[PDB]
Formats: sequence, C-alpha cells, structure tokens
Amino acid sequence: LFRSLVGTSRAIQQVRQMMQQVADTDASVLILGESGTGKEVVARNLHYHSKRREGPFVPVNCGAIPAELLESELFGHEKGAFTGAITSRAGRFELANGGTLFLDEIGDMPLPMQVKLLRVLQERTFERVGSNKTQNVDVRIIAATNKNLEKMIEDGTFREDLYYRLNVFPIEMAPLRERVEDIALLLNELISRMEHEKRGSIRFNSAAIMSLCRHDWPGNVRELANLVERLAIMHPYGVIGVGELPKKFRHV
Ligand SMILES: Nc1ncnc2c1ncn2[C@@H]1O[C@H](COP(=O)(O)OP(=O)(O)OP(O)(O)=S)[C@@H](O)[C@H]1O
Ligand SMILES: [Mg+2]
Repeated sequence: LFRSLVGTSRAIQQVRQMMQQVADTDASVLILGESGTGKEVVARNLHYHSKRREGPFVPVNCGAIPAELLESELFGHEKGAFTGAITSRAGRFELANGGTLFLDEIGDMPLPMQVKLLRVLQERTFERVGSNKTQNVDVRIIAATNKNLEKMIEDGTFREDLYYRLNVFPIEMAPLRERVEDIALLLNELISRMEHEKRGSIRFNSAAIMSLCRHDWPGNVRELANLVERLAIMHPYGVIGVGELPKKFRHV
C-alpha cells in the first residue's frame, strides 16, 4: 500500500501535519526535494488517505518517456493517429480517472505537455491523440520535483501559468543532512523492512551511527537504504562498527 514517514525532526513532523491537511482535499500537491527524500512516499500516503484512496495510483515518469510518444503516453490514442498505431491506448490520464496521477519530476515535462497539463487542471478535459472526442477526466494531481521551478520559469523552460496552478499546496522534503537526528530511526525502519522480507539483518553500534550522522548523503534516504542492504550482505547478522563502514562513510 504505502509506508510511513519515519522521523522526529521538526521538518518531518511538519510534513506529516501538512499531509493530513491536504490529503482528503482535492488540491494539487507539489512535493519538492532532492532525490531519495521520500517524495513518492509522501505522494502514496496522500493518495491512500484521500477521497480517492480506493482509486488507482498512476505514476508518470516525466524524465523517461520519449517526447515522440509522450503526448500519446499521457492522453492515449485512437488507432490511425500515427504510424504503427495498431493497438490503442488509454493514456496515463484516462487510466488514472477517479484516482491520483503522480507526475514524478514535473521539471522534466516538455513545454508542449505543460500546456496540455494546464488544460486538465483548468478545463478537466483532454483530447486523445488525433481525436476530437473531448473526454472529461477526473484525477487528482500530485507532482514532484528536485528542480528549481521558479528559476525554470525565468529560463523559460517552465510555464508560470502551470506553476501557479500546480503549486497550490507545496510540501518541501528536507535533505537527510538537515535531519540527521532521524538517521537512527530511519536505520531501524530500513533494517526492520529487511528482516520482514527475509533479506538479512544487521545493527549499527553508536560509533557507526555517529559517523553516518556526519555523512552528506547526496543520495539521501535511498543511499542510506543502499548502504544498509550492502552491509547486510557483507556482514550478515553482524554488528556494524566504524571499521565495517566503507571509507567514504567514515567521519571521525
Ligand atoms: N521518512 C521516511 N521514512 C521511511 N522511509 C522513507 C522515508 N523517506 C524515504 N523513505 C524510503 O526511502 C526510499 C526512497 O524514497 P522515495 O520516496 O522513493 O524518494 P523520492 O523523493 O521520490 O526520490 P526519487 O525522485 O524517486 S529518486 C524508499 O524506499 C522510501 O520508502
Ligand atoms: Mg520516485
């Protein structure tokens, strides 16, 4: 379903309270933060605590999709619309109807698609590729990004009108290095996940934890999770001390 946002930091306690406020509303939510800072966790929780909780949760990875197939991927197509179209699609939007659409890295959505997304947010309608059957769509938008959208507006790479439409309820995720007090609790959570799934077990002694609390965590919680996995393989059911950490994680 959805996992919980572990932590005792002021910043994370804020996020939970903001989540509870906006969740069972239909406001568009924009979640900002570095890679691996729990942005999808926040999005999934928002959904399953929402009026749409029994509806579908439909991700769109704005980075991945090739722009040639992008409009098609998001809005579907009747067959004939272009080449090779001999089986048809409802787009990610139609698939999300009565549910939540999670736009992962909205900063990577190309300008022409930003315009079409604004239409959905405004007119709540859309066109399948090559069609004129203006179908209506009933989705809640949650978007996430690690980019500086306001700068992109200035650069002309992101639309101001879309921005103000999407950024009704922003939620900022603090990077791990700004919430180091949470690292021990995160470890406990990550190790407990690992045990539940028969994938191993470790624990960290206080020396190791101190050193981890001084790490920069450019990959944030996903990097933290990666280190836990690796240490469980190298030292199964072992205790991790400063010496068992890789050199880049030692800070003494
Ligand atoms: N506060 C948290 N409590 C528990 N698990 C967390 C927390 N923050 C992140 N995680 C976990 O850390 C991993 C990465 O979190 P995600 O939500 O996928 O990150 P993200 O911000 O969406 O980064 P990207 O854009 O997908 S790289 C997942 O396995 C999450 O379950
Ligand atoms: Mg993600």
